Amino acid sequence: SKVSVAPLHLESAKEPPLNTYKPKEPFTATIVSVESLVGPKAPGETCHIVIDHGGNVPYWEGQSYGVIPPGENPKKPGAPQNVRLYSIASTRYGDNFDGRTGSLCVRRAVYYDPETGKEDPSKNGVCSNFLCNSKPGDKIQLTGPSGKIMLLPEEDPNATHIMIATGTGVAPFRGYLRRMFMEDVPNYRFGGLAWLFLGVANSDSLLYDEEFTSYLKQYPDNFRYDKALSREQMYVQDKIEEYSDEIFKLLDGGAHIYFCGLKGMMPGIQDTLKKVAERRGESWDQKLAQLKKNKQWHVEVY
Ligand SMILES: Cc1cc2nc3c(=O)[nH]c(=O)nc-3n(C[C@H](O)[C@H](O)[C@H](O)COP(=O)(O)OP(=O)(O)OC[C@H]3O[C@@H](n4cnc5c(N)ncnc54)[C@H](O)[C@@H]3O)c2cc1C
Ligand code: NA
Repeated sequence: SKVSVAPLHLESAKEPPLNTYKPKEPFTATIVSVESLVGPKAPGETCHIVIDHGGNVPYWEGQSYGVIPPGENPKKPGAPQNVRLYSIASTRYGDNFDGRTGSLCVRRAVYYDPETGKEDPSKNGVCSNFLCNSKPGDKIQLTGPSGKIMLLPEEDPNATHIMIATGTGVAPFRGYLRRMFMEDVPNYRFGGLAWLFLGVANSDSLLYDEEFTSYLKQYPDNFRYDKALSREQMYVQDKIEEYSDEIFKLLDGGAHIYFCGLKGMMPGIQDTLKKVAERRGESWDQKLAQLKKNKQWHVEVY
């Protein structure tokens, strides 16, 4: 049942690519598809964008692409816009299983007057709206890839990976999980435990839910999946708390734990972890220092 992927030479590099393309000479990639991931009751749109890089901008799971949106830099006359980074949401083979495309999971940044709700196109986020407004055949200026914080540690194919996402923070984990479960990668046969926790606003805001639910049926002994709906139920930290003893035992046994999404997710998580630890009679500060020393703690928030 795993999906054949090509070309297998993408497994041969011993280090991830970094800064293959730079802002002064980006790679001009082409949009394959853009689709909304969310339903009518979601508070805003999050879209899935598939980009054809032609095999010219390969990457490893957990890396980011840069995108240079069109127009002048408003702060620097006659200069290009600054790069915006996006976590790649695909495996290195991409959604067409061919090594030619990568995907992004992009939240539209829209401004609303806090009193009146009135819009202002000069205040929306440039790159996120550029991307979600894109159509097949459109060109995008791609840079990178960049980043190493979120590379998947593969030395132990039986490791445990606890993945904590809010919103678009799911992106690297979609790539991890396809590599672990979906794709036929003969040199990486995952036999550990992957546990995804996802916090979103409501059921219509869920991202890739059918995919993750399918892994529960395909790999019941290797995958777990828990959701938190803040407006319906509940934050992701409340779900960690529900499983606190299991999680703390996995951490003590060597599990990796990952956090990705908007940085506002982290204070509540740190508060919860401190309280859980205290109830167990442990110091969260001591435990976190040990997790960081042991290279178990991975955070990419923005
Ligand atoms: C490592 C990394 C990974 C990331 N991964 C993702 C990802 O997977 N998905 C994702 O969606 N994002 C991700 N981001 C965030 C992304 O890089 C962008 O910051 C985000 O998309 C907003 O960029 P933008 O160009 O749309 O908005 P910008 O044009 O940069 O505007 C920034 C914000 O300012 C607001 N604003 C602009 N004008 C005003 C004004 N006058 N008054 C009030 N508000 C105003 C905009 O509405 C917006 O909210 C990631 C960031 C990092 C660093
Ligand atoms: Na949905």
